[PDB]
Amino acid sequence: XIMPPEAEIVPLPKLPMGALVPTAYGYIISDVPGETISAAISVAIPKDKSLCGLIMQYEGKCSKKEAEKTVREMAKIGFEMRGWELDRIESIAVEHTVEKLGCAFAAAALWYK
Amino acid sequence: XIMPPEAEIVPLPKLPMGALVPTAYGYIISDVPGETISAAISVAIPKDKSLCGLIMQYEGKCSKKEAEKTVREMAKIGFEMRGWELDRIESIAVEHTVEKLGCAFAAAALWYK
Amino acid sequence: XIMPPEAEIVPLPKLPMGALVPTAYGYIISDVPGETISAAISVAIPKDKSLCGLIMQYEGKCSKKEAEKTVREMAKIGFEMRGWELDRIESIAVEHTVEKLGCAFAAAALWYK
Amino acid sequence: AEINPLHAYFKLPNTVSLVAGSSEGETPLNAFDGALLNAGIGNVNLIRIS
Amino acid sequence: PLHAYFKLPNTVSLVAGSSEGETPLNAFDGALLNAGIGNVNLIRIS
Amino acid sequence: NPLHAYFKLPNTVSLVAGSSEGETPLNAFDGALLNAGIGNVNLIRIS
Ligand SMILES: N=C(N)NCCCCN
Ligand SMILES: N=C(N)NCCCCN
Ligand SMILES: N=C(N)NCCCCN
Repeated sequence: XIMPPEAEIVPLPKLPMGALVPTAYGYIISDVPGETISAAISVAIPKDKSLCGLIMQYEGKCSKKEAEKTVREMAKIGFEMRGWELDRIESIAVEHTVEKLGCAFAAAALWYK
Repeated sequence: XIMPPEAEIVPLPKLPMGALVPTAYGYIISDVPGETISAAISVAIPKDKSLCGLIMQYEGKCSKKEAEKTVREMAKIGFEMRGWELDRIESIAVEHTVEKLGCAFAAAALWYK
Repeated sequence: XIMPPEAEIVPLPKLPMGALVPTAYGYIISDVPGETISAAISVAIPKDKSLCGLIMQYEGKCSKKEAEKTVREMAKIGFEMRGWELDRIESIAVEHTVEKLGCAFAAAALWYK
Repeated sequence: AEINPLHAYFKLPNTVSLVAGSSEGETPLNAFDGALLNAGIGNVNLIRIS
Repeated sequence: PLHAYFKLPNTVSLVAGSSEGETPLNAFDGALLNAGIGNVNLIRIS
Repeated sequence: NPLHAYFKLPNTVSLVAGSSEGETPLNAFDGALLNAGIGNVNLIRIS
């Protein structure tokens, strides 16, 4: 996940080493050579600025494009379930083709301005 | 889980959205139509108020009744393992009959008065 | 995991009951009679004190010595990946031979002086 | 009136509330989210304690 | 201090333990008790 | 100028992502975090 009301989405700041960072994340690990794994994260922002944003995570054996589409849909469903008006959805995803043993990771890290 | 000493069991208060809530929970998700799933939480309260309470969680493919009976037993066992005198055990459980994909969730949310 | 820079490895302090303690841990549970299970934790300490330490965790169906060897190696690898000079690695391990159902647990609890 | 329990380690929670809920969902995570909402704790960040 | 200052954890303690249990959770609980951290709330770090 | 800001609720969110190979699952995970730019902090998973 939940983005606090009035919180701003910003590029990752210079975090002090060892910080206890509240993080919503999705990840997947695979040891299957040639296998393509992906992870995605989405943040649904409400029109009503008094409300919170919803953070959804996804991971699976699919393409980057498929992962982001899925996680974005998940965020939308979250707002539909609450019945809140959506402003927009922000997201990113990553895919990895396993060589020997690989990991795909996506997250929303909460911190302080 | 652990209920801090002297903590009070109260109805869930209004929580600020996005709040970071320390929570002990049990949950189960099933995608088998017609299957019954449950989750339960118990809190064993000590007679010695300087001691802490023990929070147990349970989840499985059984009734709400069995789920609660089991989690209460787990709390009882926890106190026996510590050798502490039990005052009582507070618990709650929930059961869900899956239609297509469902989730049963039970929790003990720690907060501030 | 991550041991903050300037943090110090000390014996477990007297923690207030119910305290919310950030902890890196590994654990394994088994119901296979006679099976030996173990868990270990390692902390790679940097020579450059402005850097952080890396905490690794491991658990498996093996002896205590095997678990500790593995987790110490994981920490070494973690420093090689970062290209950091290694001062030393502190580690701990535990093993358990299952009677009916048992658990092996190893952790690095982070706290404050 | 806000508090980050992970930073204010010297301020322990002094209340406990038992909640439970269930829900269907189009994905496991959405079902989970629905269950939390049904439990009345769906708009907060749960820091799982073990 | 009259003014609380934010700080990162500055101590790390290694502990370990094992235990039998009637259920997985009770065994895990017994293991923490054996390790000396059975009565605090562990916030698992990733 | 707010004081004791770190004791209050986080007020920023940052999306990151990365991937990596590893000799073990945990090392691969670590490499992924490092690749995402968040490898030297303690992640407290929120759900
Ligand atoms: N003793 C603990 N902190 N944890 C194990 C028992 C509680 C499981 N909810
Ligand atoms: N409502 C919550 N706090 N959690 C469930 C939905 C968030 C999934 N990252
Ligand atoms: N870099 C991190 N924060 N985590 C990855 C490794 C975690 C080992 N317990």
